[PDB]
Formats: sequence, structure tokens, C-alpha cells
Amino acid sequence: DRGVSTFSPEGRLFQVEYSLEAIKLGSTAIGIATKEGVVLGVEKRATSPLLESDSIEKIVEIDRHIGCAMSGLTADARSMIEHARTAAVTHNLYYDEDINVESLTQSVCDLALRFGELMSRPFGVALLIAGHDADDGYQLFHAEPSGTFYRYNAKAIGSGSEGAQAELLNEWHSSLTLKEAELLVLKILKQVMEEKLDENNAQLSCITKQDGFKIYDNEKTAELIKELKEKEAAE
Amino acid sequence: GYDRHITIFSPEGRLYQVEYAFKATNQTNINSLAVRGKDCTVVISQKKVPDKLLDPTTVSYIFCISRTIGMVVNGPIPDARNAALRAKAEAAEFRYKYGYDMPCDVLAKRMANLSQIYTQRAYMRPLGVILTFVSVDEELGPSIYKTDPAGYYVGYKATATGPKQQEITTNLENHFKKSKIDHINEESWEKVVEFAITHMIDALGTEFSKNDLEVGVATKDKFFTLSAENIEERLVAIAEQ
Amino acid sequence: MDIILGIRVQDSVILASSKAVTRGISVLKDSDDKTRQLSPHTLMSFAGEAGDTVQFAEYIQANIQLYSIREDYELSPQAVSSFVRQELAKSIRSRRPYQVNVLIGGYDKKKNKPELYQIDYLGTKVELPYGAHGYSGFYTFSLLDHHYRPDMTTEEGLDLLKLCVQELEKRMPMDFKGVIVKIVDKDGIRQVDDF
Amino acid sequence: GSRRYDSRTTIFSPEGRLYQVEYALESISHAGTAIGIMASDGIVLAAERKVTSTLLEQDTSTEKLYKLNDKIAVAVAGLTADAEILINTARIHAQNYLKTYNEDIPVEILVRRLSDIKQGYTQHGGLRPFGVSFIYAGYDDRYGYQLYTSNPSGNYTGWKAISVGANTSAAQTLLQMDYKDDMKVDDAIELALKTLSKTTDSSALTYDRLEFATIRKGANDGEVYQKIFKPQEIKDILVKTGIT
Amino acid sequence: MTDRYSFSLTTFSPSGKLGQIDYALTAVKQGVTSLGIKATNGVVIATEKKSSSPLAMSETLSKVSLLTPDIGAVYSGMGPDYRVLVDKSRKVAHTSYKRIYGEYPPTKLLVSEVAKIMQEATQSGGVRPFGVSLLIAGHDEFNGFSLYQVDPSGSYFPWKATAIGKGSVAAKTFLEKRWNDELELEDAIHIALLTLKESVEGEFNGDTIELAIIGDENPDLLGYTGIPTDKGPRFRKLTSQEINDRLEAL
Amino acid sequence: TGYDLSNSVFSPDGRNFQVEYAVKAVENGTTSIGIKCNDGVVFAVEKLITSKLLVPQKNVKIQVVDRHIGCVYSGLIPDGRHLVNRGREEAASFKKLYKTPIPIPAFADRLGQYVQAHTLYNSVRPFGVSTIFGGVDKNGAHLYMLEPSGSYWGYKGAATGKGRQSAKAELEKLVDHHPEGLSAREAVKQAAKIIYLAHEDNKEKDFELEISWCSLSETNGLHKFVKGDLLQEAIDFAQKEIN
Amino acid sequence: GYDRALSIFSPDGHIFQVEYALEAVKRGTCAVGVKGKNCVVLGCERRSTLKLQDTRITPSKVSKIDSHVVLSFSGLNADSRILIEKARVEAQSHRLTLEDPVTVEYLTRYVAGVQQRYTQSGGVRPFGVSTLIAGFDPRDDEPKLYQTEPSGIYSSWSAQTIGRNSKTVREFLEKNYDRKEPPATVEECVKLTVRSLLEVVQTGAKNIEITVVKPDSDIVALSSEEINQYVTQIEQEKQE
Amino acid sequence: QFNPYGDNGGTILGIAGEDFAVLAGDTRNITDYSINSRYEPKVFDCGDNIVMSANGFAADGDALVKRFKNSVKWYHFDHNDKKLSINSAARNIQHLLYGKRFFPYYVHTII
Amino acid sequence: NNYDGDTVTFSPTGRLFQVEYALEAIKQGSVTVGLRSNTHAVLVALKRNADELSSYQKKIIKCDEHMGLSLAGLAPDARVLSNYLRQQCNYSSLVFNRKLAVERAGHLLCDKAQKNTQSYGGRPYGVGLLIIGYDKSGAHLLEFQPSGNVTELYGTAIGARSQGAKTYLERTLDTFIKIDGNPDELIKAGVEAISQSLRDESLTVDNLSIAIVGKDTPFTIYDGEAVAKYI
Ligand SMILES: [Cl-]
Ligand SMILES: [Mg+2]
Repeated sequence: DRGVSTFSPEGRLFQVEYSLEAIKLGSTAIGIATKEGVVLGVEKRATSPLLESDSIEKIVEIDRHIGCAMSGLTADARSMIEHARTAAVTHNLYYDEDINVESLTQSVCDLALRFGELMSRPFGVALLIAGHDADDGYQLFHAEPSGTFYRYNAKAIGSGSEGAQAELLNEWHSSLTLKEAELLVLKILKQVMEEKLDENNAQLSCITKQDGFKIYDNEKTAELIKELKEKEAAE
Repeated sequence: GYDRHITIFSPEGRLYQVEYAFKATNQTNINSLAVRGKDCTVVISQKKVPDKLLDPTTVSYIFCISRTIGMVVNGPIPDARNAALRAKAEAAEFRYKYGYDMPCDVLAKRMANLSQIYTQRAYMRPLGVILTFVSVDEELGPSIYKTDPAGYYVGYKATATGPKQQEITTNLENHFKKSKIDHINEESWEKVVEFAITHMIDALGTEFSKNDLEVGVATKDKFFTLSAENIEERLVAIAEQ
Repeated sequence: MDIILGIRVQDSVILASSKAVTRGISVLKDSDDKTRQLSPHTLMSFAGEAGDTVQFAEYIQANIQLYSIREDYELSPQAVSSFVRQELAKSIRSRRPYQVNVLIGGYDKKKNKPELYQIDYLGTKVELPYGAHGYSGFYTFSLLDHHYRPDMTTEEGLDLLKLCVQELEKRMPMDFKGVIVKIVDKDGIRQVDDF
Repeated sequence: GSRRYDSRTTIFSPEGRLYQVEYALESISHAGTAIGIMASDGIVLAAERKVTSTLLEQDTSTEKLYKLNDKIAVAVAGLTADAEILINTARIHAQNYLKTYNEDIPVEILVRRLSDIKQGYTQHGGLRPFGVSFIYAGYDDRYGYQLYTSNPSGNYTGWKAISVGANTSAAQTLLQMDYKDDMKVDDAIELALKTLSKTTDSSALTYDRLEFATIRKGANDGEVYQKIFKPQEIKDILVKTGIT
Repeated sequence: MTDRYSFSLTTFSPSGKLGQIDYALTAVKQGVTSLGIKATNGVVIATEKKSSSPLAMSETLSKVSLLTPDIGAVYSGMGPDYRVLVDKSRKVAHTSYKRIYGEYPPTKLLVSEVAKIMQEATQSGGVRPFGVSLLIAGHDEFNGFSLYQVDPSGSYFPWKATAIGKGSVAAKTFLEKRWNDELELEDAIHIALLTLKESVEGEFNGDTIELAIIGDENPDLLGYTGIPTDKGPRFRKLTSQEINDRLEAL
Repeated sequence: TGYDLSNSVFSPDGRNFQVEYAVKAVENGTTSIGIKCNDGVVFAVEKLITSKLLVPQKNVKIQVVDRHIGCVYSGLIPDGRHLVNRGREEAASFKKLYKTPIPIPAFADRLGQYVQAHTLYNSVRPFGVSTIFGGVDKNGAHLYMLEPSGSYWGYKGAATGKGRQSAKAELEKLVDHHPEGLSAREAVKQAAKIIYLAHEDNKEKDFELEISWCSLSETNGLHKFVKGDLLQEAIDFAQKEIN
Repeated sequence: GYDRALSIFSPDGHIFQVEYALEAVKRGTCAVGVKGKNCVVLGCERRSTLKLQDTRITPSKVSKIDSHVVLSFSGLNADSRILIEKARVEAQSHRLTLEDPVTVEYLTRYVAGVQQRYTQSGGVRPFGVSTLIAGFDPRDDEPKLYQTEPSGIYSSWSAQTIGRNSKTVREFLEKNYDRKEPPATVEECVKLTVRSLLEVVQTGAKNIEITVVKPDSDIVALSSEEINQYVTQIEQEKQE
Repeated sequence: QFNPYGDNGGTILGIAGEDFAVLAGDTRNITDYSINSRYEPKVFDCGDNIVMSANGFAADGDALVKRFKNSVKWYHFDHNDKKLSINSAARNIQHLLYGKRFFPYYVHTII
Repeated sequence: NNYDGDTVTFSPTGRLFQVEYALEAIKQGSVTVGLRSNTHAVLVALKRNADELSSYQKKIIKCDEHMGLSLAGLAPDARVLSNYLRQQCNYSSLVFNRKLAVERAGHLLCDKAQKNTQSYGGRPYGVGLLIIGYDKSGAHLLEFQPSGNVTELYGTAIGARSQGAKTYLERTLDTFIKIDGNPDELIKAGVEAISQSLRDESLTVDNLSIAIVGKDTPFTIYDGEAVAKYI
């Protein structure tokens, strides 16, 4: 065989590149950042109709001001979330304040490359970390198993990502309202999803300064789905 | 065929890394010889200094392990010096723990046991050296004990090691058939050194200058190496007879 | 903590334990239950150093409950007592020992016999017809030497116990705020609410 | 580095099997047969010694049958040295339990722990598994007489009659034919010997190639006795059933 | 750095063979013949002293080794592996027995400890098996005289008489014809010398043969007097002269 | 085969191919020399000027150990630095316990045993440097050269790197022409010449000369760098000899 | 310690050791979980190539983790014991610190976390086991059924099956189980579970095990005759 | 027996206004009945408009101030040059002090 | 080929392929330029983005008040090495009340990178660094490579198409070295240098990243509208 921390001839880590292929097989997750808030949405993708879809937890709270959506080998994300939650609460204990979104992301990304021959392999999951702080305002971050993170105005990850990212390129502007962003995530999710989009196989969430991180109810999302379909038929 | 890379058994019950370590022994192309007198033990080895830029005083394969024990190595110098440093440490520790000087045969056994471990444990390679230990032991008298990369060791009436070892061995065998005894029946160590050089000359068929040889001598309560002039004095004595 | 008593009769084991929890010059509580159910037919009462008592009792409780789930079987009172003794015997040579004395009352379902074990903080185990820890024994043992009979009923055992509590309330210096009484028999563990 | 030489003893095949466990079972299938038969009033353990030499000391020998405590014994099939490591661990585990609870260890608990040790060697540590299968014969006051087996996978199961080692397929078919639930110890002794006599790779079954043991309640009143049979006692029981 | 070989180097092949054990047994086959014979009042163990060179002093190399005062050992196969096993066997007889019970272990239990050490080299990380088979002869009060063989796997078997190494197949056949249950110790030494002559090719005398017995107690070899219960070692190595005396009436 | 894929494996010859492969990395590196003299030693090295953008005099390759030992090496520069760092620890623990500064032969064996240790296991790589070093102790001047195998000897003159054969030939002439001895100030000038002559085997990029020395009379038994007037004097001597 | 990364990514983004552990689950005997209106039922296959067994003492397929939660599995039997033991220990540890028994979701999440840890820890292979975890939360009457697998993913199921020929029985359950109206009684839930196993099993003799879990630590295992009555009833209705 | 603590004397004083704050301290440093220095400052600017003094045993006082100054530096590195608020500084100093709960810094701290 | 499985293996020609593959990761990285005069030292870095929706990856990191670097290659490895440099700078301040010399900083990075190239299991660092600083001997610029090789220079560049900027600085050497007591002009020369490595793209306001340290100037980084002056 061959080493876990080996470089390829092109100058990339084999295991990191292979984990990126696992993330492409994962279900779609989209995030959009505005001046009124950051929206996070995911494809649930139940493997069978008997599976109770509300138990699929692919959007997750880290703190009141920071939320998280995932894509790939979602079991691997559990220890990453646990670390993020502990980092957020621990900082609040040491400094009597909320922790910066960027600093939280950086702490999660420090786990990523702690593998070799520490854990035996990289994580097989990508994260969209969305939040708000007083300094830099509403923020969206994409955290990879390479240990790298980019800030984004909008970002898609998972199986329909390259198609959804091209769509987000055209649609995003700096004056988007929160309501506009909610519909835009639902619109783009419906395009790239295999099965037909509804309240049971897709989930929305957001983070605002005032109300913090909130996962939307199936009743609330259903009305936004209905509002979206009417607006597309209206022209 | 990874059974030839590490010290595990081959299908025919062999350890190839041990066998190849034996071949590393002759990489220096040097022949050594050891013989016992009545009161002494003499060891001699060829000294080859090919490079003109070398300081010839630093080129040596004979080592003073303790005050009483001497050691000559057949093999590459890095492994020789590794073995020498360990033997020195072992001999010193023995004296501290047990209150008397480590015997030649006991040190030989200890180094042989260490060599054995490298043939059984995978992460450690064998040393590519043959170690010939000499002394005048306070219980056993004049002593020659030799160790190899297999972890084998035994006492010797006399011995030889190197590429042309077999020629030297038979030369010595024939002498002890004739003399009917276990040693060189000689009073002074000077004449035992003369015997050793004389029989090496006959077996190898080459003549030696003072800088072509290296000599170690063990007596009661000390082992010492001879200088170029001490050897030259010895070569003159052989020539005038 | 202070007063814990035990009486083994014909068909049951009765444990009586004081209700007071005192710290300094203040009785902080007067309704404290100084016992834990280890298994359906085994009860352990405890007394000693503050904190240690409950921490030890609950630790034993967790281990016996774990055994019960694993084997789908209840350990005998003799087996539970031997386990408890060993834990205390380990503890006494630790950095900080558990300073806890216990009584283990149980009904062995295989033998159809009640059993009472007295174990001190050193790991000193004895099976007894009646037992007590602390200063209580200095009154109750001689009283029970006189009035106890091996063939008594549970009702006779409760009257015998009332006689002990009355003597302790008369001659003990401290107000221990009465006792909680529990009975261990073939049908399990139950609490006497009016004592 | 060392990665090059790692056999990877604790991995799955593409089919979902454990290579080393399967190959250890293949090793055990060439070992001398061992039979266990459980009766209503006792248990028999019988085992065939691996191709005996005439100069082997027979009376002061122990290959197949080992005592774990006063109430539990095992029959071995596989590498004897591997078995002795596990037996000494089992002997210690039994005494730890007795020290803790002041009661003799229940048979299943001892079996589970020994099987859990074997399991560990298949999931972690990078070491080869133990090339051993055990037949456990024992008694406790909960379940009475019990027969179990364990194998290199660390999986264990309970039996009324069972064989391990060589020719188990043939042996199990003969046991399944003649076994019944109301059977006595003396009948089970006869069945054990008859089964070995037919499944043996030798020409004829003799006293010097056999180890035999019973666990009866044939002591005096409500107590269990272990009888590891002597050579002369095997010779007599072989004549008594009419095999020689 | 550090021992990165934490995995087994002996594993099961598809056929169920343990390759490294089989190959260790092959190394034992190539080794020089050694044997053991049990008598009614003693045990004899013997082997040829294969000299590496005639300049070598074969007295300094001891193939037959004392383990305890009443237990001895001989081998066939790789000599260095044997030497370290004798060191470990002597030490384990003290650490796991004499320092606990104040007396030497019985033969069977010391054998069991040696077997354990050899089994561990078959399963532990980063090691090969020992390339030797041992014959261990001994006496103890409650078991009397005994003789055991120990193989590279860690397996051991008791023997009335046996041989291991080069010409073991022929030597075992020879012993079967001569061995009976009424043999006296002197008769067993005689047979041991006859058996060993078949496998030896060159010189056959007290200087090329190494032979030891487990027999009567030797008070003269104890080194002190005054304790009646201490009567001396039962292990005795026969001298070069003592062997040659028995070779005349052969 | 496959005997060359792992360090510490003997080939059927009795050779460690991985050590021989480390020697190739040494042969690839720049030229460095050592000259033993009357009462001390002189070290010199070729520094290839890759670009105009390299700051002159500010990429120092010769290293000091303790206060009396100089070390220079050819091959993988970081491996050399790792060896010197060890040497400094070895020299410090010697002085700590025994008070006296480490003798040069003693120091040589400390490096020798450490390099040799990196040929014993497959979990480490051999050193990709040959190291020329030495100084002045109680017994006088000593010069040593240490190789990837752990092999070292004492030398009258030493050379390693791409221009080793040219430098060795030039060194052999000095040993023959000066049997009574060479002086410290002479050896500095000769060192400059030999580096300039050895530069003919690496002549695409022009170079920068760097010299150091230990001498009982000239530097008081301490290691110093040759700078300023004494350096320019040695450069001019070397420039005159090539033409 | 043995450090080797056994579970690693391949070029196509798969962890083969985890996927091969799923194959071991596919080889294992079938296990089914069906949750009703006021109950959960766990059904398990037992292969009939083993006669001369002692069913008194043989390890049962359904294991109690606490008095209110049960765990069945499919895959390697020896591996399952290690997960069951850890779960039982965590159940008692939760009672000790929180003064409340575990929820079914919490116990599942713990077992799933253990399985996940063995997919990115050095020197270990994944568990060749998938579990069905069923029960009722403390002081709650809503039935809970969860599934775990070697990768570490877990989720809740109205009904689910695992093991050999599980795709056949999952097909059966997908059309026969109504979300709007689950099995209203214990009898209805057991029957649907037995029916689903009868698609795959062979004979309904000593091949099917049924365990019924009800609220407030009310767990009972059905005997041969009790199960055989369901088998006899289903076959007579089938002939139509 | 060796006593790891000492008393270096002096005194400090902090007052808060509406849009300002003062932290004052005398410059005398003593041991027993001797003056060590007439001018040895113990009120320090720690950056981010925070002033600090740790009066009592001066070795512990200097150690604590040094550690807090260093804490401010790493707060900038780890949180994108963010200004450390006075309330956050206060909590950080609690953890510094309580870290040595069983071998305390013998000092009275004011920021 | 057969000798690139790990960093512990030499090739038959004496090469370490894992180190060379790590070196290759730097060439794929975005361009960054370093240059200095006698009074000041300047870093200029072309930042890279994933797409138009993403932010531009920050290339420059501060190590102390008088020292910092720019990176090219694996950014997490730069974070590890910069964190180590922060600690070593900080150790020098707390223990010795001494600002760490820029030369010692380079020596410490060299030795840290080396240990990863000689031991089994580990891997080389996959990043190149340009360290600038002002210490007791004036302005300094260093180039770090993950082979371990550290080099002091007047100017340099690393990353993709760095040869264009490196050639320009080789021509401009005599001019920019004497820009003393003038920060803006030394930056202008650095901005003109990095422009020689541009293809199709040009320097925009959120693309360019500049840093400076000097005699009476702490290490400070300029991004966003602060660099609009130099476009
Ligand atoms: Cl030893
Ligand atoms: Mg007591």
C-alpha cells in the first residue's frame, strides 16, 4: 500500500483529494449571506420512504450566533460539531463574550489535518458555517477537510454543487433581502435535487443578529415553497 | 521476496540478512589473526591506507575495550566503532555492578547475545562485523573468543578472520598438529608477535613493512597496541633469522 | 448521618436509618433517606463522612444494576456483600479512602432466607442476626441480646426495633429526628410510612 | 517504513469475511477431533490424540483436556501453546470472580470473557488470532450442566452434543443420529467413543491415542466431581463398550 | 525511529499453515542430532559437538546446559537462539517460582514456562519464532524422572525416549527396538552412545560427544556440608574421560 | 531485488544501497575542503551565486561547535545543520560533566555514532552530507571527514562535493611538497586557490569564497572567520594563480 | 501500539473497509423492527442449519441495554457483544450523573458514535454490525425505533429491516406499512413483523424470535408456541 | 524552611469617572525595613486602553502582568486584531489567577 | 517512481521525491513578492479567490511587531510554521527581553522543516514563505523552502509565474535598494515587480495585499481601500 500523509507528484495530499470525492457524493447544502441575515438550506435525501425524515439532522446549532450545515460522510461531522460547540462555550467562559465566526471556523479547520501515522484519515465531510458577530457582521464560511476555509457571499456543496454555484453567481447581489435569499435557496435546491422538493425532504434555517440561529419548521418552509412556485408562474 | 529484506525465516530455514551481513565483514579486504602464548595473547591485522591524504595514525581496526580486554574487528568501520563503544560501556558497567573486571569470554557472550537479538527482532539490522576478543584472563589464562552476525561465539586455541582466512587457518592447524600443544610455547610476548607475523607472511605470501601491519598484545593486567616503531623492531628480528 | 440499625428475623430483614442531616449548629434536613436499593431483594443503608456516603452508595448501586442487566439475573445478598467489602478493602489503602460504614439487608430467593451483613469502612464484613454502626451499637446490641429471638415475625421485629429507637431517643445526646424503616423479604423492598 | 511488511491481520475481504479467522479455522480442521456430549446427569469430554508415537509417555501427558476450576473443564482443538495462554487467563478470571463475589464463576460468564479476548485479536492490535477452538464442559447452580464452544472469531454457542477439530461434518451427522434428550452419562460415554471410532483417520481406536473426562454429580450428595481418566481406566472403558 | 513493527510477522496462510513455524522446524531439521532416553533410576541427554573449526575449543561451547540443579537441556537447530533461551529459562525458574516458593520448579512447569516464551515469539509484534527444538530432562520429588521435547510453536510432549535434528528418523527407529520399561541408567547411557554413533560421521570420542545425566544426588558437587535435607544436584555432565571408558565396552 | 528500497537492508553483496544513494546527494553538492596545518586547521567552501539578488557575505555555510571546533559540509544543507545541532548538544554535555572542552577525536566519534545510528533502522533516512570538521585541543590540531555511512578518519587534507577529485589532487601536492608542515596563514591562501581551482567543475554560475580557521598562534585556539583584508588577500592570491 | 490506518479513502471517494463491513451485515441473519401506535416489536431470523442446539443457554439475538431499551443486530456476533457492553455501561453512567435513564435517541447516538470512531481510529477495523435500537423514553408513551450502521450514521424509522434478504422484507414493509395508521395494537404489530419475516425465513418453527417492548420498562420475549400461533394464522389466511 | 513568598509593600488606587478612569500607585519598593527602590513603577499600560497593577509580592505581580500582556498579544493574533474589552480582560485575569488556586500569586490586582 | 512512497527513501540519483513534490505545491500557489531597501522591507502578495462569490485567500501573516511573512502553497502549513515563529519571537521577548533576529528566525524554520524530511510517518511542509523584518542589523528579507533551505536576499518572488517578478527585481536591484526613508516609493517598486507576473488579470482593490516593516514602522498589513493608492 502507501502512506496516509503522502504527496502526489502534482503536489497534493492523496487522502485529502480522495475525501473531496466523498463530499461530491453527499447531499446538497446551500448557504446565502445578506445584510439582513445568513440563510442555510439542505437536501435531506432519505434512502427509503419508511425512514422518518425529521430525524435527518444535517443543519446544526453551534452557538446562538453560529449555525452549521454539512455534506458528505455526515457521521464524521459529529466530533467536528462537538469541538466547535466546546470551542464556542469555552471562549465565552474565558472572555465573557461571543466568539468571532472566523475564529470558530479556524478552530474547526485545525482538526482537519490532524491525521496520519491523531486520527487515521481526514474527515469525509464539508461544512458550511454561518454566523454573525459585532465586528465583521453576517458571514458564511466553507470549511473543507484540507484545513482551508473561504468566506463566501453564497456557496453550494454536495452533488449538485457546480450547477448550483453557477446559478448563485447570476442571482446574488449585495442588496438581497432575507426573504429573497430564502426563496433563492429553495429555488436552487429544487433545480439540483433528484426527487421533487417539499417540506419533508428539504430543510431551511437562518441566523439573524436579533433572534440568533433558528431551524425553520416544516410548516414555515412549506409556505415559502408555495410562495416560490406562485412567483415563478407569475411571469 | 520480503523474507530476504528482514530477519525472518525463508522456506529453507535460513536468515538471508544474517548471511549478507557476513559478506559485509570482508568489505574492508583486511585479514586478522590471533594466537596465544604461555603468558600472553597476540592479535595482528593488516593495515591498508590507500589515500595519501589520510592521517594513518587514525586508521585502526583494533580497540582497547578495557584495561585487560582488546578487540579487533573485521568489517566496516562505522559498525566496528558501534560495537567497540557498546563493549566499552558493557565492560565498565560489569565492573561497577559486580566488583571485578569483566572476563573476555563473558564480554564475548554478552556481545553475541546482543547480536542474536538483531537476528530475531525485525527493526534492528545485524552489524556487518566479526569481533575477536583477546585477553589474559585471571582464571582461564590466555584467551581468544570470537563473535559474528549470527550471534555465534566460541573460544579458540588460535584463529584468523578475513578474505584469505582459510589459508591462514590451515597454516595454523598444521603447526599445532606438529607442536602437539594448545599454544605457542614461548616466554616473551615479543617472540609470540614474531611467530604471528611469520605465519601470516607464509599463509598470505606477502611481505610487510612497518605501516602494513597493526598489532595488539594482551598480558596479565593490561592490553596494549604496538606503534609503527615497535612493529619495525619486530620485523627486523624476523628478517635476521 | 449517624444512626443505622438492622435486624434479621425469621422471614425478613429490617433496616432503620436516622433522618437528620446536620452540619455545624444547624439541622439542614429532617427527612433524609440514608439508603439505596441495589437490586429488587437487596437494600444498603449507609453512614459516615459527608459526600463520601452517597457517592459510595450510588457507585455500588450502578455496578449492581449493571450486573443485573448484563446477566439478566439478580446477585445473591452474599455475593453483593462480598463485592461491597472488596471495594471498601481497596478503598482503605487508597490516597483518599471512602469513610463509609454500611449495612446490607437482603432476601436470598434461592435459599429462601433473610440475610444481614455489617461492613465497616475498613472492609470488615460479618453476617449477624442484628447489627448497628457508630455509637448506636453501644445501646442496641445489649438490648437485642436480651429481647431478640431467632424465630420472630416481622411485626415482632418492628416492635423490637421500636424498643431500640425509644432507648436511643432517651439516652443519645443528639437529636436524630426519628428513623425511616424499610423491610426486605421474599416480595422485595417496602417502606413503613408511619414510625 | 515498516508498512511494506504488514500482513494486515484484522481486515475484511471484499465479501465481508475476516481472512485470518477463516485461515485459523482451516488450521483447526486438521487437529485431532474433540467431542463433547451433555447428558441429564453429567457431561462427557472425549478427544483423540494427534498421531501417537509408541515411545510417548502416555500417563503423565496432557494435550487435549484441561481443568479450568473444580466445576469447569475444556477440550482443546488447535495449537496447544495458544490454548495454554488462554487457559491460564481463564483460570485467573475464574479466581478473580471467586475472590470478588465468594461464589464459583457461572460457566457462560467465563466463556464470554475468553471469547471476548479472541474477538479483540480480530478487530485491533494487528496480531494473528489464536488458532484454537474450545469445547467448554461445566456446571453451575443456575443452568446446571452446560456445553459450549468458542472459535478464533470469538463467537460462542451452546450445545447438547458437539465436535471440533477434524471430521466435524461426519462426527456431527453421527451424533445428530444417535443422540436423545433423556440420555445418561454411561450412554454418552459409549456414544462419544463410537463416534470417534468411526470418524478417526487411524486404523483402530486404542487407549494410548485417547483422552477422556467426565463431569458427574456422582460424588456424595449434591456436589460435582471431575474425573480425568487414567490410561488403565480408558483401557477398561474401551473393553467394556466392546471396541477392543 | 522506534520499533514500528508492532504487527505479527507469523500469520496463517490460506491452507492453514503457520509459515514461519514450519520454516523454523525446517531449520531444526538441518541442525545436528541430539537425543534423550529415560531410565527407571535416571535420564540421559546427548548430542554431537559439531566443531566449526579445529582451532576452536569445543569445551567453551556447551550444547548441554544446567537449568536448575535437577534439570538439564539440550537442543537441535540454531545455537544462538538456544543460548538466549537457556538464559531466559534459568531466570524464569527463579522469578516465577523459586523467589515465591523457596524451592526449584518441577520439570513439567519449567518446560511450560520455556514453551510460553517460544509461543510469544510466534504471535508478538516484530519477531520471528525461535529456530530450535529443545529436549529437557529433569527430576522432582513428586513426579520422579521425566523427559520433554519443546518445538518452535511452543508445543511440548513428554517422551520415554526420542531424538531431534539431522538423523532423528533413523535414531527414533533405533530407540524403539532397544527401549524397555526396566532399563537401568547405565543401560540407557550405553544405548544413547550406540544411537548417536549412527548419526555421527567423523570422530566418535569424549571430546566430540557431549552427554549429561539426571540421576542420583551428588553430595560431592554441592559445595557445602551441614544441612541434611540439601543432598546435592541430580544433574551431572559426564567428563571426556567418563565417556571413553564406556566406549571400550561398547 | 528491491534491496535498495529500504534503509538498513543488506543487499546480497553486503551493502546498504540507501547509504550509497545518500552519497550521490553529497556528490551533487558544492565543493568544501579542509586543510590541516602546523598548529591548527583551515576550512573553506564554494558558495554558488544563483542570482544578483543574493546578499553578499550574508548566507553563511561554515558553522562553529562549542568555541574551538569548525564544521563545513557538502550535500543537503539542512541535514548538515541538524548534525551540527546534535554536535553542539554533545559538546555541551561533555563540557558539563567533564569540565574540559570536548577533544576533537571524542567529538568525531559522537558525530560518527549518531550518523551510524541512522543506518540501523528503516524508519530513518541516512544523512545526505559529508562533513569536514576539526579544531585544536590539548593534544594539538585535528582534521576529520565524516560520511553518510558513519565512516570517518583523521586527515592531512580533506575534500568533498562536486569538485572533490580536483581538490584532492591539489591537496595531495601540498602534502608531498610540505612534509615538515604548512603554516596557518599559508593554508588560508592555499584554501582559496583550491576552491578557485575546484570551481572549474561548477563554472556556469560564478561563486563567493568563504574561509574559516582555528590556530593555536593565529586565533589563540578558537574558531574564527577570515574576513576583510585577510580574506581579500587570499582572494587575490587565488586570482593570480588561475591566470 | 498498532497504529496502521486500516480505514482510508480510495480514489473514487469510498472507504472500502466501511463498505466491506456492510457486506458482513448483509451476510448476517435477518432482523426487523416495526413500531406500532403504543409499542415496538423486534423480529429476528435464526438459521436452521444448526440442529442439536441448546436454546436455553445460546445467546439471544435481542439484548436489553436497560429495562426500557433493547438492541437487536445483524452481522458479526462477536462484534455485537462489544457494542452491547459499552451501551449497557453508558446507560448506567447516564442514570448516575443525570439521575434519569437514557432516551432511545441518546443511546442510539452513543452507539453510533462508537461505530464512527472505529472508522477513523488507527489500528482498528470497523464494526461489522448494524443495529436496531428500540424502546420508550422515560415518562413517555411515543414509540422509538432507530437504526445504526458501521459508518456511524443513524436515523429514526417507522419500520426497518437489516441483514440478509433485507431488501425483500423492506419491499414488503414499504407497501404494507401505512404512516397515517400504524399497527393500533400489540397483536397487529407482531403479526406484521412475523408476516414480513415469513417472506424470507423458510419455516416458522424455531427460526423466528419475537420480542415486544411496551412503555414503562415492559419488555417480554415470546415463546415457540406463541409465535407458532401467528405462523399458523397467517398461512391459513394466505390460502385464498 | 524555604518561604517562596515575600512582601514588597506599596499601595494602589483606582477611580472611574464618566468618560475616563485613573489607576494610581506609589513608586516605592521595600523588603522588611529597607527601601529597595524609590522609583520602581507597578502601574502598566497593557495595550487596548487597559491599565493594570498587581500589588503585593512584586515577583508574582510582575509575572502576572507579563502573562496578561502576553494574553493581549495572542488575543490579537487569534481573533483578527480585535480590541480586548475591559470586561473580557477581567474574566481572562480571573482564569490566570485561579489557575494558581493552590499556589497563589500573592497580589491584589486592579485594572 | 519506486522511491517516492515516503520521505525516508532516497532515489538512486540521491533525490528526495516527497520533498520535490512538496516543492511543486509552491509553484501551483499564487504569486507573492518580497523586496527591501536599507530602511524598510516590503511584501506584496497577489491573493487568489475560489470564484467571484468567495473571498480572496489571505497571504500575509504577522509574527511580531518587527517581523512577518507571506505564504505560497498549503495555507494550513503556513499557519503551523507562522505559529511556531510567533512562539519563538515571543520566547525571545519574555526570557531575554530581546527581539528575535530575522536570521535566527530563518535558522529555526530550517531545522523544523528538516526533521519532517528524515523520519518515517511524517511529511514535508507543503508551503514556501517570504519573511521580512527589521531588527538590530537593519532591514531583512528571507526565502523559506520546505526542503529546509533558507536564503537571505535583497528581493525575490515565489509562486506561479514568479520568474517574471524575479527577473524585474534582478534588473531594478540598484534602484530600489536605495529607496531609503520613503515607504510609498518602495511599495510602488514592489507593485510594479508583481505586475510582471500577471497574465489576463490585473491588480484590483480586493486582489492586492501589501505589508511593510521598517525603522520607525511596525509590521502592518494593507488590504481593501488602503491599497487603492498603488493601483
Ligand atoms: Cl545477555
Ligand atoms: Mg464491623
